Amino acid sequence: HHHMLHLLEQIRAYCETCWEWQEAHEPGMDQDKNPMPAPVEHQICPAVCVLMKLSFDEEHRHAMNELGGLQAIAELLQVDCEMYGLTNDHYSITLRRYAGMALTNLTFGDVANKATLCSMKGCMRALVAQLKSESEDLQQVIASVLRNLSWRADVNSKKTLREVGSVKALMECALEVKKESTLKSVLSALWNLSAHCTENKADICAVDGALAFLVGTLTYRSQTNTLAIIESGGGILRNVSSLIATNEDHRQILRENNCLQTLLQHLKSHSLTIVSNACGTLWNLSARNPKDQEALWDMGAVSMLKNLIHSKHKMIAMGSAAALRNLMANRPAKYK
Amino acid sequence: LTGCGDIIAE
Repeated sequence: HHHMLHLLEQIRAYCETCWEWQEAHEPGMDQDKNPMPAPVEHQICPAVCVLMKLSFDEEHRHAMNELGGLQAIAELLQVDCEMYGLTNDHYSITLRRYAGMALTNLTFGDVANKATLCSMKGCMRALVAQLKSESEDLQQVIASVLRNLSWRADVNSKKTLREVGSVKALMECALEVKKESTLKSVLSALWNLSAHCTENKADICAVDGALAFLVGTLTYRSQTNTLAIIESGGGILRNVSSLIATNEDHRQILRENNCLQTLLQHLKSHSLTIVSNACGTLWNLSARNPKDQEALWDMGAVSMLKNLIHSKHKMIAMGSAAALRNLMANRPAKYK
Repeated sequence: LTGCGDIIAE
């Protein structure tokens, strides 16, 4: 794997030159006027491009991992982000994109690599900061890295992801994204993160406009006719619905956005994912709220849920039955 | 709770 080794050595050499410059040019301190290393001077983008392309192959990933490729690529991304900040420079943007793509591929199904990357606190902070890049292509890439790291996150990783403020950053990112491809990656990342703990669920709900936005995603009609936005938006909503359920202000946001009506339509969807999400959301929203219970009764929710309790799918069978029994315990007068 | 697993780049 001499060629791969050569590229990794090139990247490591460049990082060392950068770290040496950083050390000699500390904020507010005595410095000479020698300029920052520029990655173009060291042919960094082509090096990372080749590594990114190789990372699509599991045999090459094996070799890359033996050589500590993940750490080298993460170090490079971190140093470029620290040195140049949120630049619109094309060379820097593409190199960050390529590095992030390689990190996505190297974390796919890889328990050990996810843990290593999360352990790189400086790099995690740099990733989160990139969500404010004016490049939506870069945003897409960074959200995919975070999506992977959020899937089956161990105790340390969960803590790290929360400590670097990834939840608020991604939810705030989502409100601003203009490309569907970027939105898909961001919402997917939020979907995984929203499952970690109550605090992540609260942080999502606390972003001004986030709940109205998420209800909006439930009826988003894709430019490519896919269901990815409805699935992921509905997934986030399902995950955070246990907190919404106990918050009258948040329930009111859902009501003014016709959420219950939309969820009942989702119960009749042909998409397993969409039905599963809607069953979980209604499980929570059907609890402990006479207003929403009566609304669900009046809208014919009971008939719809009865048609789902015999599902062979555990989440649908569990969620539909739990929502049903919530409603049956609270029958409005006219349904006695 | 629900989730969507891992993804490959691009």
